[PDB]
Amino acid sequence: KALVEEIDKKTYNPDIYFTSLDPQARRYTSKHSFEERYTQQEILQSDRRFMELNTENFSDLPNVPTLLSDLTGYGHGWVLKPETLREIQLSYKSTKLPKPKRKNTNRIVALKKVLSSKRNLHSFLDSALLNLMDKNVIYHNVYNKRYFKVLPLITTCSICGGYDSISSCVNCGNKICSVSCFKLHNETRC
Amino acid sequence: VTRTAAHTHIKGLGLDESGVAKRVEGGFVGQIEAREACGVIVDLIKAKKMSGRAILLAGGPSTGKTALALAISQELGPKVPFCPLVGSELYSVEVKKTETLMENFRRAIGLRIKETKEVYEEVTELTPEENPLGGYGKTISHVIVGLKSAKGTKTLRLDPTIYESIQREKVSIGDVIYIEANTGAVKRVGRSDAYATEFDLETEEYVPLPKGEVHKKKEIVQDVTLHDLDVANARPQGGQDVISMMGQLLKPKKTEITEKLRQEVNKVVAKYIDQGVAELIPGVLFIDEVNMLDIEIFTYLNKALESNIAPVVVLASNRGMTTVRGTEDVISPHGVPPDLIDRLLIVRTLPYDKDEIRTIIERRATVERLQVESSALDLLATMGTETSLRYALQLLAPCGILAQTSNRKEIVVNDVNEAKLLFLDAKRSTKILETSANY
Amino acid sequence: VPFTAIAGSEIFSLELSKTEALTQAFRKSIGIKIKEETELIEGEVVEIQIDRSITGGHKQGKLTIKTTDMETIYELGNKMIDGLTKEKVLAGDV
Ligand SMILES: Nc1ncnc2c1ncn2[C@@H]1O[C@H](COP(=O)(O)OP(=O)(O)O)[C@@H](O)[C@H]1O
Ligand SMILES: [Zn+2]
Ligand SMILES: [Zn+2]
Repeated sequence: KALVEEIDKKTYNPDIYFTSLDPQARRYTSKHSFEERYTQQEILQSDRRFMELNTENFSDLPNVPTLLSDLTGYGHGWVLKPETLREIQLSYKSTKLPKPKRKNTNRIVALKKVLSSKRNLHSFLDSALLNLMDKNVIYHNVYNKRYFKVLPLITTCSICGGYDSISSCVNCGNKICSVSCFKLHNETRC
Repeated sequence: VTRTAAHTHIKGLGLDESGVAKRVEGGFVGQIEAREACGVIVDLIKAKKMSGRAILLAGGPSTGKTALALAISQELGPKVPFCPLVGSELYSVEVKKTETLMENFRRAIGLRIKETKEVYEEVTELTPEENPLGGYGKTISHVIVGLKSAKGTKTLRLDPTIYESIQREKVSIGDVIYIEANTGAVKRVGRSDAYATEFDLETEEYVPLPKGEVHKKKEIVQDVTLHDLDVANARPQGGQDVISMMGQLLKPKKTEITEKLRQEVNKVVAKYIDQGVAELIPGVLFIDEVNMLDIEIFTYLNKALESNIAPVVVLASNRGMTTVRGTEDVISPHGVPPDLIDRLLIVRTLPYDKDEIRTIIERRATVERLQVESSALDLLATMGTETSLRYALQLLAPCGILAQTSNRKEIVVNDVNEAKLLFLDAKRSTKILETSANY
Repeated sequence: VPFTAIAGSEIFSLELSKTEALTQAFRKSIGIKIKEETELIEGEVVEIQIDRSITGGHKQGKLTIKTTDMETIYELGNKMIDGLTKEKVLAGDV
């Protein structure tokens, strides 16, 4: 540097340097697992968005409450329609052998009560056909314990797919590269 | 984007096993005797069987001594050492010229050494922790340090010196190193890409993640002469206090190499070659414009040729019955005293001929990627035969310039005569300077 | 195309020999241009915030570089804080 230059012991902290042209007239602030990185509201929002991603169209678009209740513990009213079920007795008219080969037992009745049971996984949770721990060893038997990242993150461009000349927005904090994308970022993303 | 300067038109002597030459090959035309002798000499050289051979050739300017030297240098390949330097470079300032001649002999002789080395490399995890067993405060001698790399992770602890090397590199947990275990120190690849992007900016390079398994092992083969070892040993390489920085900031000067250092380097190189580390090759020495040397060098070489390690040297004097520079009455052919010529033999490098010179000019046109007409080629060759080939050689390029400015790609008699008018030669200046009132 | 227009009288010197002087002249007569793909970050940096070295994020240093074309903020990687003020300057500097 400029040796023995002008300095009056004004700050000169190597990790503190705050200046501006005074449009706000303020100063600096003072006074590998995702489960230990961020809180739960945003991960819940991401899970809700992913469960919407499960929904394919108008058939499952309003099915989000059922999926949420499953996870947290004429379009969707079950596959029972007479235009589907009661008609199928003639849809196999090519050839079939539909015959009664069965005695009369409670299994035979369960063939029909469970047939159009109007029963879901939610009802399974609300029913005693399976015990309490079965749903736990169905749910918890899948999720991991602590391994959440062992290779780094990518942070791709939100709208385009650029890799260089990247930059974030002032207050939205969303990844982007092209300043052209900023024109719609400050309108629909920020 | 090319530059050819009186050469790059030569690529070899063009011989065979039976000593048969080729009339037009390798940029050489003619000189059957010279090519045969050069082939025999280079065949003797390739065997590494001898040391201190010498030869003098009698060749006038433009006869082809430098061309032969370059061809012979290329015969042995790039790896065989060579150092043909001007005869006026001996008279140095900071070191006595006989010491310089010894230094050049030391440089000329070659060698090939090798070494196998291992190295480890980001950092997976880190667990630091021996006993004083007495009145000492503590004893830290082992720390488990992670080693990510790419193809597998193998963390390992070593001597604590590697740990202080880790602090010396100032590497974080997500920082890649390159630690050659031969010394236990650190060579820094840089930061890592995995624990990177902690900020939008970083002057320090992110550095690509190391590729391959961490326990890297390799072998290196390097051909290094002995004078580099001497100069490396002469000056310090490390240090931390004022002496090291002041010495490195100080400018070293050329000095005199002591013979005890010669004995030491011979001993260590013998020890290393006996282990199979290094293989031996001699050198080749050439000096042009030798007749300007003084009698003291011309008589010291009498005993210097008896050095048992001195490689093959080639001696080149162009003059005739001349006295050695600084001799009152020691007049000899080519300016080399008889007591020195009693240690080597004589070759005769002679000038060229008519078809030979015209083919030389045509080939120079080819290497200069210019088209030459028969009439202009014959005029250039003829006036070279009367006076000098170099005149035509130095007129070729400006004649091509004239042709380009005429928007043509050939030399016509007009271009060569225009260059002749605009550019004279020595002969036309032998009869024009006398009638000059102003000097 | 820089040149070397120097008379041959001053070839003699008390610091460079004749061979060294001639070699220096010859090597100076032939030049090389070098193209380096350097980068930039231009724009009005209206503020330079330097946050503490938090353990989770080693530098939360805000600095709002923005040109006439766009408005943007950036972040310092615990290395460039003194780069701005090697000589004592303020924010808003291109
Ligand atoms: N026999 C030859 N065949 C082809 N080119 C030659 C031959 N002899 C000399 N030359 C060319 O002449 C040019 C000048 O030669 P020069 O080095 O002056 O010879 P000398 O060393 O005998 O003075 C060289 O660039 C070389 O390419
Ligand atoms: Zn984009
Ligand atoms: Zn935004």
